[PDB]
Amino acid sequence: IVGGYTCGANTVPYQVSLNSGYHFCGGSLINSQWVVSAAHCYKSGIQVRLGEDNINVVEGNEQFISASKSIVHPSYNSNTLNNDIMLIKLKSAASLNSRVASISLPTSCASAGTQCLISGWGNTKSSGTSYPDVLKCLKAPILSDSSCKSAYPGQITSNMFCAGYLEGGKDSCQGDSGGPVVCSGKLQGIVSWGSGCAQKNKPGVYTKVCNYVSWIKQTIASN
Ligand SMILES: NC(=[NH2+])c1ccc2nc(C(=O)c3nc4ccc(C(N)=[NH2+])cc4[nH]3)[nH]c2c1
Ligand SMILES: [Ca+2]
Ligand SMILES: [Mg+2]
Ligand SMILES: [Zn+2]
Repeated sequence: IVGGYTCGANTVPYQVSLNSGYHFCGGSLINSQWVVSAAHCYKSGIQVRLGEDNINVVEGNEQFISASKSIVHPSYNSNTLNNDIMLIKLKSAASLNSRVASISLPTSCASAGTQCLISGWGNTKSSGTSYPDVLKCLKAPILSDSSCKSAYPGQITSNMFCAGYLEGGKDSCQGDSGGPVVCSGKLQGIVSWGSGCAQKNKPGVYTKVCNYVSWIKQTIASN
């Protein structure tokens, strides 16, 4: 997250860190047994870490649970990143408490202008590399699809939306991938891609979760 602030320990209780010997992507807990992340974060051998703040220090509120199954969207296209979403089932249900909680799926899509909260442990430098150990947060609004499409001609589909600032300075980045974009208490996006991080007229692009609620519900109830 570039140009953001330290969230505060466990102030984003649905944020998950996906680990394969190191943190490589974020995710969101949707219920005690399931996590939604991005399909471009797919890997075999994932351990989900809940209740994290510093990912290098066991501070006492963590739960490390291995994934039993991953399901990448049936129509995910790794070249265009269209339908960039994946579900991960936990081997054991997590214990929900103040520090570990799930986030609600949306009942409708959000409007351009809505302010959201994006979080993660990804890179914090636009022109450089600095990976933080504690969770960073960023408040950013959903942008109009026209400013999104003018920034990425022929690359945006109906399953994507842009959020951020066109002036640059604030954006999600590598390492934030798969993490949450929450607006009005609902998970509306998943960190997916962008051009570099925090560059002018290159906002971040997010998977439009309101388009996959039926697929999510149907898939977790049958697995
Ligand atoms: N398993 C891997 N090797 C891997 C995993 C995630 C990656 N992600 C990128 C990436 O290139 C990438 N992930 C991004 C997320 C947000 C933004 C943004 N500017 N908002 C830009 C991003 N670029 N390469 C990746 C490689
Ligand atoms: Ca920790
Ligand atoms: Mg994240
Ligand atoms: Zn990524």
